[PDB]
Amino acid sequence: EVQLVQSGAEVKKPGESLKISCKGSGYAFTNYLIEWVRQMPGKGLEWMGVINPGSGGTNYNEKFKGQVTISADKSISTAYLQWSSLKASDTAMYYCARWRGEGYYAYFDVWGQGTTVTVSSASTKGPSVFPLAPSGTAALGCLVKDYFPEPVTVSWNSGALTSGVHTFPAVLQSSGLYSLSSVVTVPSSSLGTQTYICNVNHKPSNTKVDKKVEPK
Amino acid sequence: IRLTQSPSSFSASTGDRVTITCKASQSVDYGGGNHLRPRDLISNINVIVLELKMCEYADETATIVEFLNRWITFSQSIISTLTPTSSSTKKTQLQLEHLLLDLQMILNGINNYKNPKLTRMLTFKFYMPKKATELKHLQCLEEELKPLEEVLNLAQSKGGGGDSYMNWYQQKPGKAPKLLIYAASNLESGVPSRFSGSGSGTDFTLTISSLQSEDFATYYCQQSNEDPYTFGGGTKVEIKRTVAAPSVFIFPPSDEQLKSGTASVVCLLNNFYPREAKVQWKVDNALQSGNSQESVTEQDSKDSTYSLSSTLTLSKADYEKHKVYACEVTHQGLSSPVTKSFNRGE
Repeated sequence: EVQLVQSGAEVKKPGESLKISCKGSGYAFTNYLIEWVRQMPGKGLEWMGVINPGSGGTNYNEKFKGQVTISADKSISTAYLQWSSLKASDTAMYYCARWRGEGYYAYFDVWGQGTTVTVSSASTKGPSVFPLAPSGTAALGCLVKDYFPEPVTVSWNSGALTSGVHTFPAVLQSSGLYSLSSVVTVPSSSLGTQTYICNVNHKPSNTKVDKKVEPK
Repeated sequence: IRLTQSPSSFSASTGDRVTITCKASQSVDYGGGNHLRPRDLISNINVIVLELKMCEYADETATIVEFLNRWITFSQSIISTLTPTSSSTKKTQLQLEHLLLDLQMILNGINNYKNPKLTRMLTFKFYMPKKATELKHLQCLEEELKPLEEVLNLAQSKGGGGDSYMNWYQQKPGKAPKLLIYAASNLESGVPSRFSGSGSGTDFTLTISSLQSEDFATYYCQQSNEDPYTFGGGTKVEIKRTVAAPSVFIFPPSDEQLKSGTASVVCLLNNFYPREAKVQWKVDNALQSGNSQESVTEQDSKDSTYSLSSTLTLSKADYEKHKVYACEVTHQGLSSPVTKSFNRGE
């Protein structure tokens, strides 16, 4: 029944302020210490600091001291992680965790689901969708390029075509914009019968593209 | 404290025994030998205070170290001036000594750099007396004994055997870490009995007796001995399968894209194992560098294969300067590097 619920994904620009939240339920919030842990892509986990919700007492990793503030609001069972001025180096997944410290214990038993923070100067941009035309199994696809921020959703024939689909993770180009490909392998002889359409949705820009992929 | 995990990644089969290691840069163990019993220590102080004594508290609260230190300064202050001239003035001096020794023993018990709990014990707030110059002011100490016991429960230690301040977590893609083992060897409630941990000082280990489908994930070790808490780099347990060569496909840029002044050329490596694959772009047999990006899927849930896309990006002009576009694929499953080509003019 014990849970920690974190606020949604954040997309911010360098120098912007941000406050993210961690709400406890199923236990007495005031009695257990809440800690913040960050995880960067490829890299592991780093400890950031701790709040004692009962006192407002805090401690910070010297690495983040002066860059972040941890606070809590006892009355609403919520802990916060706040930045006055975000940096590119703040792009990460952030977790809040409940600390168990009785006797010899010193561990994190309950974790929040995570909050992603993306720091970029890029502005919302919808993707350009290009076909990857097929030349006994044929491969065909769609190139979903130059969009920001993540995510984009890609389906085939309004989701009805799932078997053999691979929608690759997005790659962040040097432009600051993302790009990905979604491919599907189909019976060779279906190319002259079945219509193949990739359905691309990018909610931030309200892009809804239905790109027909024709053999060529 | 730096935590090193080995291996960083490895392939294993279901039904296999798995042992992953964690090496600490310095010992994560504390305690042992000759104790911190919050019940006994507090019960003794409470008895003495009732023998010696609305409290006027100060506006500014204090940490546990500042709180204990103030009551020691108070105890030493009375002793310095109290001249025994009767049986009652000798008994109060002796009780003042018993209180001073009990406060000093709680203080030295928690206030030292080694104590892994010190910084977290210091987040707690204690109420201070506005004035502490007479025996009556001990009522201020008595009222703050219950929060004192709650803080001492964090540094509770009974027994000569040492404790290892080291934990193991399991993390699956996109999901939060999940505690498996705490304090080197204790299995978390609900964790299958196939998981175990052992170790001491700097060397720790995590064992899975017979690997199951749900066990493929990344495992992290974590130390709790010194601030800041640190984690190991993780060990990713990958599913082993038979070698599978990729099905390679090449895609020329669309006319739509070319019309806009850019040419993205895509090479696809489909359903291969192991993950290790080298993709090289050749344009008229000349090796391309720094104009390509790769992306790889996670291991397939049923097939246990990977797929990879490689994208070569060129301007329309650079693209039209050449004829043959090739992607040369090197993989364990392939006896020789497989090339997939096209000529710019269909």
